[PDB]
Amino acid sequence: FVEMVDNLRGKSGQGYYVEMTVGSPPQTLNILVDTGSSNFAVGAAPHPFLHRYYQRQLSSTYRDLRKGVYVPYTQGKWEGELGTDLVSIPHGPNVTVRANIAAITESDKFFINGSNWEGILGLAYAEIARPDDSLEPFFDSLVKQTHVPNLFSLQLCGAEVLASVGGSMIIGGIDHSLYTGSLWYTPIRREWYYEVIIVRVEINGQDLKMDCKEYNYDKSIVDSGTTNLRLPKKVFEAAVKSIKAASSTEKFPDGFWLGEQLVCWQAGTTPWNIFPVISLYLMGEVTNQSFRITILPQQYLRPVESQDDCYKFAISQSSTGTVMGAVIMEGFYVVFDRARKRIGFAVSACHVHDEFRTAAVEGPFVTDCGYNI
Ligand SMILES: NC1=N[C@@]2(c3cccc(-c4cncnc4)c3)CCOC[C@H]2O1
Repeated sequence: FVEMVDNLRGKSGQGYYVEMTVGSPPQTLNILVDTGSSNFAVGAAPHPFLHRYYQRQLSSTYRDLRKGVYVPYTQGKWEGELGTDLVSIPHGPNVTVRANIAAITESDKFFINGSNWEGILGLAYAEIARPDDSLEPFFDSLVKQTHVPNLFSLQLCGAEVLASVGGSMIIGGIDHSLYTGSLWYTPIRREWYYEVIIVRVEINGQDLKMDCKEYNYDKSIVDSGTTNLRLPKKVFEAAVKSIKAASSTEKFPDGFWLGEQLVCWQAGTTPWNIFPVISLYLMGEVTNQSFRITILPQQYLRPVESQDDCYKFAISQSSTGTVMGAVIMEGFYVVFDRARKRIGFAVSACHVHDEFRTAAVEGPFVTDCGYNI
């Protein structure tokens, strides 16, 4: 898997992208790696924030599906025209796929200024594809058309201009050089999003003591296309209360806790130790078991932007369930084992750790929590 190592790049807070080619001759595009959606969609017309876009008429292998697609999100939306074309990942498997492509012709608040990506690779399941589940997602096509095993893994690494980030998307396998210690698996509850179950949450060793249905109200997902850890209202408020208490030695503005305002310290003086660790316990493959992933402030305080180190609080409130976003995934090696309907976590080769604490994956812990039906 050596050629796939460090095949991801991005700007802090703006997603991780992989280089892809579309069409014949190949058109090079940077594509957001998104485990939270299921469409492959690319800019296909000029936009103020696009360096370049997919030009269908320049591809000898383009086929029009003669069907429109409209995709609204909570914030932002796009519309496009469906077709198929040949797609490759130059620093991926040595294969070429005929994939569905939504050619984006109009959009609002979708593309991001400076993100350096021109489209989105939805790696989740057909159930949440638009216009409906008959539009085969990219990974499904990849597996069907080639002999690539039905599994991929993500090693997202943490970090004027926004800090550059890097990582690896290993398609078709597990690269043992990218993690240390044991890989722990949590079941994929249903194949739509990458839905999982959280059974317990601790802040600095202290149980939040909530009925575990609260942690998965109305779902919990693993989402590389969301920056933050997003928590349901009740869980969010309890989490913030606890983090405040642990770091009470210092006082921060309200807008900070709201994930809006920055907090800055003299370069290199960031008081990491006043911020507590967060442990999320994920359901194990065995019914009464769980394992925990422990995240550090170095993950949930996200760097932004001279001689000041500034951060945003990368935990925020959700009304659509828990989202384990990029700041959670960072420093873990995360295996999306579609074949065995499970997601693996291990401590990443690029995990964060200071003198006293480290990101960890530990189990088992032994003791219903699923919410949506
Ligand atoms: N997962 C996900 N993908 C979505 C999305 C769309 C556009 C940009 C980004 C993004 C921005 N900034 C950092 N990362 C990603 C994420 C679309 C599907 O659901 C809503 C969003 O959440």
